[PDB]
Amino acid sequence: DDLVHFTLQNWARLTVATRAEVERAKAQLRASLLLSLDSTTAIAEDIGRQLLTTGRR
Amino acid sequence: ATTALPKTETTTLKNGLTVATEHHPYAQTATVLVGVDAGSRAETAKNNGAAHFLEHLAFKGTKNRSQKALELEFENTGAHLNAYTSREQTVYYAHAFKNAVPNAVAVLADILTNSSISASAVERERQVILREQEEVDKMADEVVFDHLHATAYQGHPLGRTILGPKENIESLTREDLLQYIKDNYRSDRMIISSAGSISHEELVKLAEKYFGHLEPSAEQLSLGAPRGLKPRFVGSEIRARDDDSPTANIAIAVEGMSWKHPDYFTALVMQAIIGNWDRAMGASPHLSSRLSTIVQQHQLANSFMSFSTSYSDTGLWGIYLVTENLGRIDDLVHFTLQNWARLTVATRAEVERAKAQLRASLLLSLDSTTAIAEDIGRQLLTTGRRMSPQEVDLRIGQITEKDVARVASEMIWDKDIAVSAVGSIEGLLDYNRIRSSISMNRW
Amino acid sequence: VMHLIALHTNGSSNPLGVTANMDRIPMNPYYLIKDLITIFIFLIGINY
Amino acid sequence: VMHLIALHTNGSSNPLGVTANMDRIPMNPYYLIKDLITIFIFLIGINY
Amino acid sequence: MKILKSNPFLALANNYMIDAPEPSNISYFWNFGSLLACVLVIQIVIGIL
Amino acid sequence: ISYTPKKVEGVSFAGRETPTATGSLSVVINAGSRYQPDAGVSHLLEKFAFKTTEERSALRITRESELLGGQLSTQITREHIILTARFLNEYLEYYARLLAEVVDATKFLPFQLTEEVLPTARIESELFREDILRVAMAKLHEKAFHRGIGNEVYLPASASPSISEIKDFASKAYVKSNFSVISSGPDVQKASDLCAKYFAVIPDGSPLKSAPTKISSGESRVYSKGTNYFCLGFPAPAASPELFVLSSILGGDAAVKWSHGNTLLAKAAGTASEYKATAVADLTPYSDASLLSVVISGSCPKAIKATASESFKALKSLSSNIPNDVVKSGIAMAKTKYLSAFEPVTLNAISASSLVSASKGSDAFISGFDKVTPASISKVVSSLLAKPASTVAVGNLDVLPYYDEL
Amino acid sequence: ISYTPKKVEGVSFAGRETPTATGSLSVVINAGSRYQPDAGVSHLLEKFAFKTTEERSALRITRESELLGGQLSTQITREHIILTARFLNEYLEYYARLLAEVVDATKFLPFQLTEEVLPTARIESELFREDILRVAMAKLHEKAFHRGIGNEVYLPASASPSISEIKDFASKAYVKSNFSVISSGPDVQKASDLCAKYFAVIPDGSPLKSAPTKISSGESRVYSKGTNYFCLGFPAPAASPELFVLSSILGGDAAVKWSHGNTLLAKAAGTASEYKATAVADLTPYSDASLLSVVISGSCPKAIKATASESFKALKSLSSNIPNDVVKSGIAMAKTKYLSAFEPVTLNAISASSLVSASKGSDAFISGFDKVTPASISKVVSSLLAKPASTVAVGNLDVLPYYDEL
Amino acid sequence: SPEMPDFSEYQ
Amino acid sequence: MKPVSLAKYIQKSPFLTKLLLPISNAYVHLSGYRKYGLRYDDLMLEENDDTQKALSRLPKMESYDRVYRIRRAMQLSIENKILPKSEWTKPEEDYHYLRPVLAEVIAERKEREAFDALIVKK
Ligand SMILES: COC1=C(OC)C(=O)C(C/C=C(/C)CC/C=C(\C)CC/C=C(\C)CC/C=C(\C)CC/C=C(\C)CC/C=C(\C)CC/C=C(/C)CC/C=C(\C)CC/C=C(\C)CCC=C(C)C)=C(C)C1=O
Ligand SMILES: CCCCCCCCCCCCCCCC(=O)OC[C@H](COP(=O)([O-])OCC[N+](C)(C)C)OC(=O)CCCCCCCCCCCCCCC
Ligand SMILES: CCCCCCCCCCCCCCCC(=O)OC[C@H](COP(=O)(O)OCCN)OC(=O)CCCCCCCCCCCCCCC
Ligand SMILES: CCCCCCCCCCCCCCCC(=O)OC[C@H](COP(=O)(O)OCCN)OC(=O)CCCCCCCCCCCCCCC
Ligand SMILES: [Zn+2]
Repeated sequence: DDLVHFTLQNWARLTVATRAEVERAKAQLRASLLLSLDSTTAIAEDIGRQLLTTGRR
Repeated sequence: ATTALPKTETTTLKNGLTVATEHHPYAQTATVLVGVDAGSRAETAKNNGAAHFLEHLAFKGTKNRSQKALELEFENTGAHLNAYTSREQTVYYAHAFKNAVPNAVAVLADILTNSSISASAVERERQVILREQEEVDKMADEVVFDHLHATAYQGHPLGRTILGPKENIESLTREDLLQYIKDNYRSDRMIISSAGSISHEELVKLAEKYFGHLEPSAEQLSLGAPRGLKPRFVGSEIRARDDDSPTANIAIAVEGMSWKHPDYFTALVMQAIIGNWDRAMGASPHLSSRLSTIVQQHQLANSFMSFSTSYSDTGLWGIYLVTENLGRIDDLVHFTLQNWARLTVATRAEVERAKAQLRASLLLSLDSTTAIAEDIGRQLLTTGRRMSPQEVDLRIGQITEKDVARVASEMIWDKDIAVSAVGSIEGLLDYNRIRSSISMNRW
Repeated sequence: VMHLIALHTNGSSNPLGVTANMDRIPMNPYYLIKDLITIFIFLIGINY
Repeated sequence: VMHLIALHTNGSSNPLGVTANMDRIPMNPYYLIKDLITIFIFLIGINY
Repeated sequence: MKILKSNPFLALANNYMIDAPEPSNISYFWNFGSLLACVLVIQIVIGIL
Repeated sequence: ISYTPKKVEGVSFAGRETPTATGSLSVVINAGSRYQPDAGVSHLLEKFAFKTTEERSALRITRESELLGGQLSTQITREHIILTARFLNEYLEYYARLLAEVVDATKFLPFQLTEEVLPTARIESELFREDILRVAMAKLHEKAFHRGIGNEVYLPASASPSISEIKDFASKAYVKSNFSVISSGPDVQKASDLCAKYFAVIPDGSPLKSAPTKISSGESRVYSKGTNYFCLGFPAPAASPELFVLSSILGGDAAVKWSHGNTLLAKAAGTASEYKATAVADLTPYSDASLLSVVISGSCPKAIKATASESFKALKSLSSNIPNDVVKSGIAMAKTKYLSAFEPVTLNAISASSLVSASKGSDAFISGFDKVTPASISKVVSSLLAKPASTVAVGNLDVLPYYDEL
Repeated sequence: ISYTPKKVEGVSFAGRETPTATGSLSVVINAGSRYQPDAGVSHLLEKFAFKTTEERSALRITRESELLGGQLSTQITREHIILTARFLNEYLEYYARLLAEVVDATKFLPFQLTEEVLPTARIESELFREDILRVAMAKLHEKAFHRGIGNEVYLPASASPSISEIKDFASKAYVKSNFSVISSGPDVQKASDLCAKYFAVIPDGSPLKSAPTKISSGESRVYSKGTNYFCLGFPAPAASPELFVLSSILGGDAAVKWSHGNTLLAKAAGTASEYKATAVADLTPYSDASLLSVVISGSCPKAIKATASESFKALKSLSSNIPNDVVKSGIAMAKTKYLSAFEPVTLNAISASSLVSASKGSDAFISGFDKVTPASISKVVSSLLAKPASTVAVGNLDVLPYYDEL
Repeated sequence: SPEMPDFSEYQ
Repeated sequence: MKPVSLAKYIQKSPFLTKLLLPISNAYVHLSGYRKYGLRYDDLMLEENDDTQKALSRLPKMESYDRVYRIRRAMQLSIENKILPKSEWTKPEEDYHYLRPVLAEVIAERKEREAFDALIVKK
């Protein structure tokens, strides 16, 4: 119960989020979106999924 | 075709040397024992630890034979030899094949009656004694019992350790050991006993051949008689805390009964009533002791043992608890003392069951020849005779529930106790709260 | 009662001001008798 | 208060009469609103 | 750990009024104790006045 | 002094008459860890001793035995299960009946296994695992022999046999043709008649069949921070007096109490590491095999390595020729040890092997000690060193040697 | 696609050019479990990476890396210690500086060891011990190679090195002449310049010394109730293309997703147990040794035994006359399987082993695949089966076979 | 380990 | 203490059993625990040592089925309903799955209840 309560409290706190946390999240997301592709299979899968779900890469 | 237990003969050699044999016709091995009625009590504050040092130096050479001439005299013929000392007597015993005993007896006599201690031997054995003392501290049982003995008869020679203080070990000289030989090794206070395949007549001849030159003591006393002031039992407590020990050993004892006390077998019967237990026993849940049931149901400890150590003019009677449930130590102590105090109103079935168990267990622990010889030696040393099984049965039969109630009321009911704790004893309450549980308030 | 409940969760102090989690003794009978003397002295005073 | 503290050690029973350890719900959201109806009904009874 | 489970008095309140397992099928006949408590409080206040 | 075999009503009997006031009764069932179908079944079957029978409950068996003043004990080896009970001689019939009932009808209640039997086995296995030397010796036994007697005697922490398996094994093992009766009371004829009358209702099955022992070699290693051990192991054929004489000649244990010793191992240790590492040797006979082992222990790994090399050299030195005095001393010591291994009424690893074997276990075995000659010992040693030995190393593994470096 | 070594300012370097937006920087150090002085020292030393240095606390390091958007990962293997850092190409200088600072100056605080380093190592050790296959392969390595690479990698549950041992091992292990720097970003010249500039103040120590690997054999048996396993291990000298082609010939898995395959091991399993026990072969190349292993796994012990026997028979028959088409297919598969291990940035056994030895590496090693004849493979196979193999059995030991009964 | 402290004053 | 039902005394005389069978059938229909699907042995109290020990000596499937039955009964009682006429507990499934175990436990406890009271008549 304590774990669920704290998880949902940290969820709900996001309405008063500070600039520094947003900047850190932006940097981490930008790094992670590129660090995943490290093989031909991964790149092909990413291209295929992007073309199948959106229409362009 | 049923055979009977062989009686033990007894003779004196015109010098006070008593010999006791239990002949075993169809036996291939044999055991010969030689004991002296002089333990670590006869020492003083200066020359303490001389008994253990003296025992250690026995098998290091004599005037006739030197070292490496004793081992080649024993290893060649296949004859084990061993010795140990206690707080009131010291013993020597050698066991060999049927044909090798008549020479082991001679070698033992040559070692005992005649000896030679050199300064080099002492300076060599000092380090061995120091290493033994440094090692002995690790064991919990020995430390706990030594602390209990020290805190019970404090201020008396009976309250010292057999090893002696570390300071004394590096200070003893040959003269003190020679004085100990000259004083406490006398024919009036010595004994030999065999329990193997050696005939009584042959042992008598060997004893007359290799022991008929000792000098009887000037103070012509009996065997096992008290020598000194009667020690005063002083209730106290000792706590040697150590938080890194997973377990916690506690020993609680009261004043017991001496060897010559007329309430000896009653104390033994009560000890059997309390009994002992162990968590690894197959029949642990089904024991017929209230303490065993209450301890097992709540898992209050790992084991416990009840002992009735007895000396010439005093003794101890208590329990030795080993536990691992740190936090419920007070409950264990309270229940143990409550069951101790409950003996004032003991029933009649419990007494009969304990009497039967004690009668069975008394003569069931003697199987090897070494054990029988040791029992003969001890029984002759302390009292002065080896009681026949008929006498033991008669003495046990006289016990009734009212005698148990009287003894428990005059010894256990609201009396001083001496405790000693080692390990993680943070949960063990103080002295007054412990003592308050030994006398029930409902009555 | 609330005062006592709040105090019980951390224990009492000592004159030295240092921690006392090393040598503790139970209340009875060690502190159930030390109070009797003060009780009787106060009784003497109020009765006079 | 003694009544409640003695009751709380084992919990309430149920109309069925069997053990209720298998299914339980906290008191805060459910039984704090099932008692309001009775309170208001008692108030309407006593005010008349 | 939340405050209600940490502070002594709040824990005392929580263990009896907020977080307390109860049978899930108790009927409307189990509410009379709260009514008794309310009536007792009303009596105490009215008598004091 | 030695048990005399006899067979009455299809029951194997072995009695001994001694002048004492107590007695003993035991059943040596050939259902040890060698014959177990799965892992740990023998241990649990042994732990089911003196449980609720068809005529009595565990409470009765314990409390009434306490009332009678007697002791009940059980034992498990790699080849046997021993149920014993010592008593005063006045209660022979009751204990004979109790042992017969336990062997024959010992109904296995499913709720006892999960309440009384399994936790005891777990505790015993944990206690055994705590002891380092026992674990090392068990590992050496497992490395030497393949699976016959190289199984695991105690229950592993990741096993849980069902009650059905134990019941099946009990129904297959507890038969009239798969055990014996050992008694050492002051009367033999009466005990023989009692055992013949009472142990005659168990159905006569057939003895369990096991494949002949397979001998190999191997080396195991493990890490520890405390004291270090290094054990050698030489699998050998069925035990003979020459093997006992050799084991006593190697020596390792002092005769005088506080001394060093003049045996080969003691001298090797003394001239190798100034008595900083102790070496002992002993022999463990079995039904159709034997294992002679040398154990070197200490706290300085360098000393252990040096004394191991010296002891191996000394053992290899025995293949050329032996002086007569060494042979005489070894013969005397071996005879003394073998005869002293018989005094207790409890069946150890030596007496049980003599009793199970029906070809002059003890009566002629003693007479074979005096006929040992240096040529026989040399031949035995030469035949022993053909195949490589098995080693177990505990402690610092960067200094403890392999077999190839000895 | 291939690392071209250099040596700038007495520092080993290995550059690589790729058309990607993210680089990397790994420091491969010869401080694995082969060179450790005592048990568990290498693992603890690896765990101390990225802790409080002489210029910034661990909290500062973690927060800075989080803000910059990078992943710091370490890796401990049987013969190396690898510290990696994946990042966007902008922060290459910062990450090179951080790695150089970590390797050069890293103060060892005892309370850090007692607080963070030890619990994490213990947790990783328990997580490894939970798995069964990894333990089996570790035991296979232990039985195959006596010391060096035969040492246990992870920290034993009953060991606890002091901080002084780790400190001195790090002092005598982190020197210029005992590691290399590997980068595979979109620029090599700039990375080489930065690495030469920052990895330059580390002292010129001496390379760690180890004895040549010693090869032996042995069998170990353990008990389990779940899935049964059986492994075969053939030690061999340094890897050659013949061994890779042989491993690809054995195969074991399926080329297409849902099928049984048509290699030797798949056919053996199908003909023996009707595909009830999957057999897989693999090769692990080390610096001066290699281990060709065959893993037979399944639930039915009898199927496992039959598959093992049939597989060993097939391996024995592989040395008679290999058809050319089999060799062609094996070479075609082995080329792809070897090349596919270089695409991932993080190093594995194959890439690290290739990079350690500069004599061949990857430039000429791949070129030698197309010059393999059936005679060469037959010679290699016949040389492998001269010395006895080594086995490790997990599960019901009464059915799993020893090596003498294959 | 030391000797027993002298308690004879309070006895 | 404990229930003292005397059905064993009645079953000695077949006359009484034959006379009383319809009354017992009507009474069991009137008690109406079958409408919730429960067995009769789920209604006995489990708050002492004997019943708590007996519940630990049941087969696993029986315990799981009992748990499901009690949960379903509670869920039915929450919304004040009963099972339809087709899902009521049939007489075939209304057997004693708890009495023998409890009787065995009580016998074991009673067994010990004697050694302590043992006296010597001399
Ligand atoms: C799980 O299962 C269970 C449930 O079931 C399913 C439950 O439901 C429950 C939970 C619910 C319960 C049933 C628990 C509740 C029941 C009880 C605990 C019963 C006990 C009830 C009481 C103790 C009653 C207490 C009532 C009191 C103390 C009345 C006093 C009222 C006041 C002090 C305020 C009113 C003012 C009065 C009367 C004075 C007059 C008014 C003025 C303005 C003049 C006074 C002004 C002054 C004197 C000025 C100065 C003031 C100062 C400074 C002093 C401070 C102020 C005061 C007034 C004191 C539980 C536990 C449970 O287990
Ligand atoms: C006049 C009678 C009523 C008078 C007012 C009666 C009501 C009084 C307040 C309600 C009861 C007190 C709250 C109890 C619950 C609580 O403690 O909330 C505090 C929360 C944080 O509580 P938390 O969810 O457990 O998170 C903290 C967990 N850590 C991080 C510590 C591990 O922190 C918060 O976010 C809020 C902290 C506020 C603390 C109380 C302040 C006192 C009230 C100020 C007045 C409010 C305006 C009143 C307008 C009517
Ligand atoms: C509120 C009080 C007002 C009235 C005052 C008069 C009371 C008359 C008491 C008579 C003297 C006591 C004789 C008992 C001696 C004894 O038996 O001591 C034994 C016990 C325990 O010792 P032991 O068994 O471990 O000893 C082991 C022997 N081998 O000690 C006690 O329990 C002390 C009890 C003293 C009375 C309590 C006083 C404290 C209450 C006031 C403080 C709290 C106030 C709370 C608000 C009211
Ligand atoms: C007679 C006077 C009584 C008080 C007068 C009425 C009080 C206001 C009631 C109107 C609004 C109710 C709140 C709506 C629900 C909500 O908004 O919150 C819901 C909360 C639960 O919290 P949740 O997180 O699960 O909610 C979901 C997510 N937020 O349920 C309540 O709090 C119930 C409030 C009732 C107050 C207690 C009534 C019972 C008294 C019991 C007496 C016990 C003995 C006392 C002895 C003195
Ligand atoms: Zn000594």
